[PDB]
Amino acid sequence: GSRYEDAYQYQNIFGPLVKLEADYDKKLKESQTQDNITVRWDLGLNKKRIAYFTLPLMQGDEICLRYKGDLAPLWKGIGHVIKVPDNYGDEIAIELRSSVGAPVEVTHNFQVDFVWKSTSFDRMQSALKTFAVDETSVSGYIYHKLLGHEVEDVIIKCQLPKRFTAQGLPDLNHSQVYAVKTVLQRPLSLIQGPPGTGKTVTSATIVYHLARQGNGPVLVCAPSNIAVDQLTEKIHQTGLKVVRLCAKSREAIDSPVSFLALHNQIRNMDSMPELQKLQQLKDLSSADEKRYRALKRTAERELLMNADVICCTCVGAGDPRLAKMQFRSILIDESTQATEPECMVPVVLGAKQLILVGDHCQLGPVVMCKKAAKAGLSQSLFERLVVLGIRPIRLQVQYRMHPALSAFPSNIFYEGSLQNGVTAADRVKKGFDFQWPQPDKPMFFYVTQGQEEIASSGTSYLNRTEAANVEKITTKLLKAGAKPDQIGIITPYEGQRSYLVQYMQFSGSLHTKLYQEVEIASVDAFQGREKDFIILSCVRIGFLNDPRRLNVALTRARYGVIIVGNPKALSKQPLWNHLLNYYKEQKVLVEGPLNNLRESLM
Ligand SMILES: Nc1ncnc2c1ncn2[C@@H]1O[C@H](COP(=O)(O)OP(=O)(O)O)[C@@H](O)[C@H]1O
Ligand SMILES: [Mg+2]
Repeated sequence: GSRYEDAYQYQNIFGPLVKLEADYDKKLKESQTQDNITVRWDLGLNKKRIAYFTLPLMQGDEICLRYKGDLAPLWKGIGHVIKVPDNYGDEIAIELRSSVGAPVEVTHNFQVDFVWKSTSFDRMQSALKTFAVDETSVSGYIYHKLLGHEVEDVIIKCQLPKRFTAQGLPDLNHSQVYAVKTVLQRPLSLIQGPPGTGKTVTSATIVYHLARQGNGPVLVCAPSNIAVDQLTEKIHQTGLKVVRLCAKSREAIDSPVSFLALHNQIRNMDSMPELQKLQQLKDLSSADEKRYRALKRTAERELLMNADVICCTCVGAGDPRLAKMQFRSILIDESTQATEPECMVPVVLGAKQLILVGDHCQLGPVVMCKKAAKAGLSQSLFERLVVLGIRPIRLQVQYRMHPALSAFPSNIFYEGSLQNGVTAADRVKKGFDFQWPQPDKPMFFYVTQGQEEIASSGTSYLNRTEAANVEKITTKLLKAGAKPDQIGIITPYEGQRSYLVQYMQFSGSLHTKLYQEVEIASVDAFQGREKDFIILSCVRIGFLNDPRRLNVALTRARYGVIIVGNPKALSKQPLWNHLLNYYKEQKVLVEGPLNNLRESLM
């Protein structure tokens, strides 16, 4: 199978895969350069200059603004993004690191360059090298297991808790008790967590018990900053001392766990007086600067080494500030959303016990370079271990959706093993006068008989008439009660996206402020997320090709899903024909005007 004979071969194969995607990312980013750009200058209340502009991306990313004009400036300046193009406008916004000599005077002939950073790629490469050359990087049993070698099982002989539920978190259910129990006694384990089944509550519980033992700080990571914040919050609810490690650039940002950030916890220490004043002084002196970094370093080191838990994105585990720290226990949440070299960044920090939590029946790792993806980069560590025979313990109680919405996804994607920790009356809105075709089934496939073109732009599709019908659905949910920001429109094409945002503006029944808050995106953007109501626009790639994309799209909703597509055309994909026939049995493949809904017979 996907079995390696040693770590040198393992590096020999994954290392090149990382190089492929690192340069692909580089070239791509360099090709995003645009010229003849109009700017709009401003001044934030911090005195840091902000610059606005539109282009023919993610918060924190660095852009490089160059003025190339006839006048006597000719200036370069780097800043970081603070607003990306969304429902408000196609505009972008950056804040300059040093606004001393910014040409606020001019505003016409600028060039924008997206600054490529090697950091993540360098750390993945370095991680692989460590896995080959440093034998202290993983226990040996872990080494044999990751390489697909057949070694006898091992049981960790820890002190088991009498009660598995942790202080401050919800009461564990049977599948979760089984998972936390089993996992504390195994040097390596996978937990599969279907939508809403308590991946993060469970993870948080496991770290509680691993931190309640006589060993060092638990390392806890995840691929996205969002995923790490959510786990950081839950760990904090259990009374443990947690430290959130932020990337230097992202340090400037406000989350629900901003007080937990290391750089903030340092800006508040009674034990370090001389440090406080120096930070309260650059509001810089050469001799004061050497004392400031020596102290900041001393402080980081204390908070880090005496924390019960260090929370970190996978790539962020390579942080220098975590220099020469080993971590006995490591847990990676949302792990099936990382590439294997990404996960190995934390793993090689001395792992004796590893727990991967994720779901290989939902979306996999994002991989730009197609050639690297097909060669193996798109398979997560979690998935490869499953292929090698490591069976995941499954969390089978879902606390997200109306039992009706869970039926189809559970049956086709989860061997019908799921159970509902919420009932129908737990997920029915109050005073909500939006009448469904079938009262106790908050769902229906609206039969839209609409045409699809290829809007003059490039290679992207859009269903013009389907977009109109989705607007009507959205208008009905809003004037029936539902808040705008609890309505998600999911579609597989960027053409439908752009056409939808602009169609709910040029000619919508209500003002563009209600629709501005309605989030429109592909399934990719919606992973690990939920809304009360989900409208699906299948304009005829995306959630109609990959079985896993359909699973994710059908499990975002809490209170109701409404699919809008052409039944005749979608029947071509096998998965959709089954979906359509099932909606028909439950009597929710409806047709006609929204206000007098009936029942199709196609
Ligand atoms: N065993 C539990 N008892 C009560 N509620 C639970 C339990 N497990 C999960 N939940 C509920 O589900 C939510 C958390 O799910 P979460 O773990 O964040 O989702 P995911 O598995 O996708 O990470 C909470 O809001 C919580 O109320
Ligand atoms: Mg989660």
